[PDB]
Amino acid sequence: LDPSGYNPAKNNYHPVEDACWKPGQKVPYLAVARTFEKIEEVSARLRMVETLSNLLRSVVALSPPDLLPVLYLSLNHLGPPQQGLALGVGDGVLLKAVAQATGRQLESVRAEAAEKGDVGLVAENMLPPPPLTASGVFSKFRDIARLTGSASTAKKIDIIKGLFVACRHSEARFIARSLSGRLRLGLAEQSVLAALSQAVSLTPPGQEFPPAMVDAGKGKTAEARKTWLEEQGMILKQTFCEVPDLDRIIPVLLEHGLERLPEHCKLSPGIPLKPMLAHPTRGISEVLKREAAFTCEYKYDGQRAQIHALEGGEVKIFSRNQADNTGKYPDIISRIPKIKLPSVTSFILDTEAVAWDREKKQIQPFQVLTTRKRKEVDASEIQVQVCLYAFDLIYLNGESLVREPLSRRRQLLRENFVETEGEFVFATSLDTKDIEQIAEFLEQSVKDSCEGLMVKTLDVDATYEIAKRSHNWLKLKKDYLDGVGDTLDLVVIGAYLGRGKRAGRYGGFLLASYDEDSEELQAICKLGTGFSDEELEEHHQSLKALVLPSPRPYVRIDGAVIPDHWLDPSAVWEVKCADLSLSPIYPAARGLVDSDKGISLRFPRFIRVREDKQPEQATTSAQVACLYRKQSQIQNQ
DNA sequence: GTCGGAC
DNA sequence: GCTGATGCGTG
DNA sequence: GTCCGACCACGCATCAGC
Ligand SMILES: *OP(=O)(O)OC[C@H]1O[C@@H](n2cnc3c(N)ncnc32)[C@H](O)[C@@H]1O
Repeated sequence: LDPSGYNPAKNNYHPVEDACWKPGQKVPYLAVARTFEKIEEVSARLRMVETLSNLLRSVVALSPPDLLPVLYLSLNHLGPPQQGLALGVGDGVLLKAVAQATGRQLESVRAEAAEKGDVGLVAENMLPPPPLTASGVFSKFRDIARLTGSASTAKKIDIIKGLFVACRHSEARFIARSLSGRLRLGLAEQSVLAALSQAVSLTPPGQEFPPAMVDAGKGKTAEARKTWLEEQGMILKQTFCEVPDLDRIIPVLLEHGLERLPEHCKLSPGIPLKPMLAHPTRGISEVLKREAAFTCEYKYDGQRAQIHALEGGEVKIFSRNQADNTGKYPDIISRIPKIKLPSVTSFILDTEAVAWDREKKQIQPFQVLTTRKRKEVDASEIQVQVCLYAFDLIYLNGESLVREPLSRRRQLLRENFVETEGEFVFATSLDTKDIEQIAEFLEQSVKDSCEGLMVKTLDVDATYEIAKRSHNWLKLKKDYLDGVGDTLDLVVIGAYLGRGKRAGRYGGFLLASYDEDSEELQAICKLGTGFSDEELEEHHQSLKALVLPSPRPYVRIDGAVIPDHWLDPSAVWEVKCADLSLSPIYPAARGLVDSDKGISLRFPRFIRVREDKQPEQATTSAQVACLYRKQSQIQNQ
């Protein structure tokens, strides 16, 4: 009846009576908005999952076709990841559309959104148009993403304005948040799947209206219901790990049920799969705290690239995020015959694409690999060569190897694939358990221009079932242990207002090193992680009395982002980083290493405040240039 | 990519 | 046609 | 331990404004 008072977090929720729309009718967007309100209100993930599951139960019973758009709206996704749809709507475009919808000036909404750290609250504060539809709003989002070419931005603003003028109550909050990419719900992919599993299990799809069953957890005890939903949730999470595509799972799910889902949606070449991720470990003692045999392989500094070889012969390349990278690696497609034995007909490979110097026969840093083109690269115009480092086999000649331990996968990988030094090399492995040999292999990886070591079990918990544990592998880098990472002491010269969880305080900071020759502070990087919430409020207060309207004459930031609050240089912070990079924007140590480029920090994080040190006692630009030239990858050239 | 927080 | 701004996908 | 959302550098690809 009334969608304004819709409450999907009601005790003894009924998918039919407690709904706010009629069967066969389109799902209103206000129902989705009010649910986002209830989800954002609470903090327990188990409460969030059941609240959204109450939505999908009503959707799967009243409006089955609206399940797919509701799922994507809750994920703030536009579709399958290999399709590559992107909104192309920045903050400025959204704020410009907001100022045009609400009738304010751009400078009024730009300062208000930066002060609150959220565009949704700004967007909400004529004749009433028809109410917004969940599938209609999702279609408008996709219409925005598909607008390309000249004068397309003005066409995106028109659609965004068209949504905002039809919003009621809380709809403008979540449309603006979705368009900006910060839904800020506290509930993401993993909770959406678990809530989808709970919805199909409780209210099964495919029932002729009115559905004969609404709450299948009625004739169960509290213990058996939790075990039943957990078992039903793992079937969906595992199938989605091999097919992360809702456009494929939902239709099969709606016509064949959850129990029969793995029989139709199965891992196959051409369809990207979720890759195995790694868990950061402190030292080798934390590694040895895992009682089983493992292998230590180099951590190559490149990009994840899973190779898909089809039966007919077509080859597709997918990224860590299941994005299509086929047109980006034309040199890899041509090298497919030179890496497989003639008996190979189809395979899913797990490799790391690393930039390779053909003259010296040496690995190039990650910056060089990022200089390759993306959009429809011609095979001849490729300038930065790449060497593949395969470390896992997933699919081979029709048979899937997800249920096979890594020891078997490593055997069939080196057996059916042939090495080619400079283009296809297995990651150097070391299958021992001595703390002395392992500590030496880790130092050898850095000497061989690698980030560190990967640790993977060989038999005990060595499957590729990412749904059981998505961080089953361990990564051990030199900057994870204390006293070994490059520790720099830098000066805080500026601060940026925080957004989201950091709204009301500072989310980032601008750091600078001391150029002893120019008697000036040179910005080196920004800092936005490493401090606890208590420290971050302590910084926001201790530096609130240091704000300067103008920058000091001895501060140089060059192409860096102008800080929101200029800060009087006095605070000295200890910062840890994994590497030092040649920056195209930061002026720190410009001219000392490269004639035009400065130096910045890779993966910088806050450690602690240095009250003993003063700005002049901070890390000098000459020392920063010394650390860059003392890096193994730079010495190795 | 690193990281802290609430559960 | 060029250029600064910036979205976005890699890490 | 899981899940989530704060934040980082870098560089290709894109488009409003000129
Ligand atoms: O730090 P992180 O979680 O991104 O690490 C995981 C990624 O590291 C890359 N990588 C490099 N070398 C390897 C080996 N030998 N095994 C597995 N992964 C490896 C991958 O790109 C991975 O996603």
